Amino acid sequence: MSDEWEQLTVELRKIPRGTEAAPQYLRHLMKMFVADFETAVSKRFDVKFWNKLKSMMDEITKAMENDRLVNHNVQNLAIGFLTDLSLLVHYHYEIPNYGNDISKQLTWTPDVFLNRKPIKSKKNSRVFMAYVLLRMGDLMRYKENYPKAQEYYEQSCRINPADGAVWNQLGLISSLGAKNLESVYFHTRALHATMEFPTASGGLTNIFKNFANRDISRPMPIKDLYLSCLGRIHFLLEIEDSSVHLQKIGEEAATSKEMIVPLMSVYKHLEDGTELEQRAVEYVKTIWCTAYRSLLKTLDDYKEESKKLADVPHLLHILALLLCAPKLLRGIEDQTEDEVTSICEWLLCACDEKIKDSDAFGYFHCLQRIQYPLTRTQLAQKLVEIEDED
Amino acid sequence: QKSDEVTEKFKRYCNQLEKYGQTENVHSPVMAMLRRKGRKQLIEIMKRDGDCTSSINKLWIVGYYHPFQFFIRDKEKNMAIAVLLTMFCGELQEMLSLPDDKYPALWNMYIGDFHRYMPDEEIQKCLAVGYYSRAIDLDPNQGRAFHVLAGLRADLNVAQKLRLMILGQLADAPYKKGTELLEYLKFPQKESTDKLMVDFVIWALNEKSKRMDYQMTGIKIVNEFKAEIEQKLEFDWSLIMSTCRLASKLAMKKFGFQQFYNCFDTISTLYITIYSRTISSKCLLAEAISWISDSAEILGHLDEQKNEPHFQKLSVFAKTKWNELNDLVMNHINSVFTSMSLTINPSISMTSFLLNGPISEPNVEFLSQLINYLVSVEFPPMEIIHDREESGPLLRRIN
Repeated sequence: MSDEWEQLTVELRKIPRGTEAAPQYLRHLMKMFVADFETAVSKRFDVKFWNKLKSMMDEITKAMENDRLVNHNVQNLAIGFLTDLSLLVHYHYEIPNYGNDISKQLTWTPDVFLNRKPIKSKKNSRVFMAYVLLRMGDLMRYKENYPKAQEYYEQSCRINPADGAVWNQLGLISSLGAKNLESVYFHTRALHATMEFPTASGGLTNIFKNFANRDISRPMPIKDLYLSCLGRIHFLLEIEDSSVHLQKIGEEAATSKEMIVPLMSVYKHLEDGTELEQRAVEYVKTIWCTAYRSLLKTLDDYKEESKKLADVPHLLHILALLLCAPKLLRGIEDQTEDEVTSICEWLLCACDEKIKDSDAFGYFHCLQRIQYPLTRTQLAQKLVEIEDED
Repeated sequence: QKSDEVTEKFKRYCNQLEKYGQTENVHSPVMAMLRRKGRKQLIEIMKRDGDCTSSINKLWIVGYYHPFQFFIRDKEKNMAIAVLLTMFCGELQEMLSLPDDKYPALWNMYIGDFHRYMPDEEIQKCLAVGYYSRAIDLDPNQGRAFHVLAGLRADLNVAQKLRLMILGQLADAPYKKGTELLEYLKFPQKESTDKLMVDFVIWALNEKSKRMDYQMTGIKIVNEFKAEIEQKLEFDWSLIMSTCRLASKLAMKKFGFQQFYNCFDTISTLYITIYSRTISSKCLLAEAISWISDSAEILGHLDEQKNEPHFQKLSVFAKTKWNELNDLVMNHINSVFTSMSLTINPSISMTSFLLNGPISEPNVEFLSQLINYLVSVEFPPMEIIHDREESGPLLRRIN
C-alpha cells in the first residue's frame, strides 16, 4: 500500500479501545473509507465498523441494566452512523445502482453528486452495499420494525447471497413471525452458504427440539408434520406411523424448496453408517423418492398440456436439487424411466439455455456438484445419468 | 373524535418540550421521551391531508433546534457535538424511512441542517451539501435549500452561485425576502464577464425606479455584452446565459410582463449575437432551448387585463427578432441532430442540470427531453416532422 494509507493505518491503530472511545474510531474509519474505498473494502473495514458499533450498543445496553431509554438512544445513534457511512461512500465513489426498491436514504440519486472516483472492481461495491443493507436490517430488527428489517434483509440477500449471515437473519425474522418452516429453510441456507454461517446450526437445532416430540399420530397441518418428522430424523428417533406420514410429506415436498433444501442438509450430515443412521437415512429415502415421483408426474403433465418451459423454472430447480442425491434414487429407476425419457426429450429440444433460479442456488454448497447457472442441457444430462446407472 | 385526541396530545407534548427545554440537559430522558411521543403523534398527523408544516416546524424547533442551541452554550459536556448531531440524524431518519411520508424534502433539509451544524474538518459535514441537494430533488419549491447550497458549496462559479440564490427566490416557497441576493450583488467581481453578468442581474431585478435611466443603462449593458462576446476569444457563455434566464424569470415573477420583456429583449439579442459568431460550444444549446421554452411559455399566458395572450402585445421588430432567434436555434438543433434521432419517454431527471447548470455537455436523451418539452408548449415555435428522409427533424410553426 501507499504511504498515505499506511499513515492513516497507524493513526487508526493508535486509537484506544473501549465503549467511550469508539465514535472516534468510527469517524476515522469513515475517513479511511473516503480516502480509499477500494482498499477499505479489501480489508473489510465495513466489518470493523459494524464491530465497533455493535460493541458500543452491547456494552451500553449491558452497563445500564437493559434500560429502554438508553437502548433507543444508542440504537438511533447507530442508525445515524451507518446511514452516514453509506452516504459518505456514495458521495465520493460511483456506486452502481442495485435496485430502486432500495431505500434512498442510504442511496440518494446520481443527480446530487459531482465528481466521483470511478469504481475499479465491482465485487467491492457489491459486498459493501450488501453488508450495509444487512446491518441496517439488524438495526431495524433491534428497533422492532420487522417489515423494514425484512426489506433490508431481502435486498441484502439479493445483492450478495454468498453471505450466510443474511440468510440467518432472514431466519430470525421468520422465527419472529412464527413462521417455523421458512425459518428452518433460511437457517439451512445460512448453514450451507458460500460464506457458511455456522451459528445457524444451533438455531436449526433449537427448532428441531421444539418439534421432534410432538404427537405425530394426532392431527396437524402438513408443514408442522414435516417439521416434527425432520426433527425425528435429525435426533435419530423412530417415526411413529412412518408409511402414511412419510408418503404425504414427500407428496407435499415435491413442490417446496423449503422442505427439500433442509432435507439435503440433514441427509449430508447423517450420510454415514450406524444402527440408527441407517434407519434415518431410509426415512429420508422414502420422503425423497416420493417427492421425486410426484414431481416427475407433475412435470410430465406440464409437458402434456404444452406449458412453456420458462413457465416452470422453480419446479425444474427442485428437480435438479432432487438429483443431487443419486444414491437415494436407486431402486426406482425402472419405474420412472419413461417419464424421465419424455422430460429429457422436452429439455433437449427448445426457450434458451438458462433457468432463472432467483432462489440463488450455486451460492448453496450443500451436496452440490452441479455447475451453475442451470443449463437447459445440463439438467437433461443429469437425469440421463441418474437413469443410466442401472 | 380521534382527531381531537391526537391534536391535544401533540400540542401538549410540544408545549412541554418548549417548557422543559430551558431547564434540563440535552440528554434528559424526559426530553427524549417527549421527542419520541411528539414524532409518534406527528406521524398520524402527516397521515391526514393538509399543509401541516407548522406542526413539523413546531416539533423541529422546540424539540431539536432549541436543545442543540442550549447544548452549545455549555462547557460541561464531555460528548463531541458531532456525535450528538449524528444521534439526532438517526433519530430523524425514522420519518424518511417510514413509507407514505408527505414531506421528504423537509426532513432531508433538517438532517442537512444537522450536518451543517457540525464543526469544520469533520468528515460527516460533507453530506450536508448532499442532503440539501436531495431535498431539491424531492421538491424544487424549497428555496432555503437553494440558498444554503449557494452558501456551502466550494466548487462553484459566480454564475452557479447566482443561479442557486435566484432559484432560491424563484421557488414557490422562497427563502425569506431576498435581501441576501442583493447584498451579494453589491459585491464586485474580479473578471469582466462576471461583472457583466452581475450588471444584468441588478438591472433585471431593479424596480421601475429611474424609468428612462433604466432604458439607457440597459442599452449600455447590451453594448458591453456584445463587445465582450466579440472581443473574448471563446468561452462557454451557457453559465451566464443560464443565470440571465433565471434572473429574467425572477423579474417576471417579481413585477410584470413588461419588466420581463426588457430582459427578454436583451437576452434574445445576446443569443442572436453568440449564434452569429457561429461558435458552437456544446453546452450553450441546452440552455438556448430552455430559454426558448420558458419565453414561449410566458408569451403564451394571457395578460392580467385579459382578452389577449402576452405574445400579441409585441412589436413587429420584436416578433422579427424572436423568429430570427428561433430560426437560429432550430438550425443548430437540426445541425446536431443528423442521424441522432428521437428518444421517446426519456424520463431524465432535471435535478443535476438545475443544481449545477450546463457544464456537462449534454447527451442525446437529455436534449430529447427538452426538445419534447418545447413542442409541448401551448404555442410551439417548432414541431417535429412526421417523417423525415434525412434532415429537418423540427420545422418552424406558429410564426
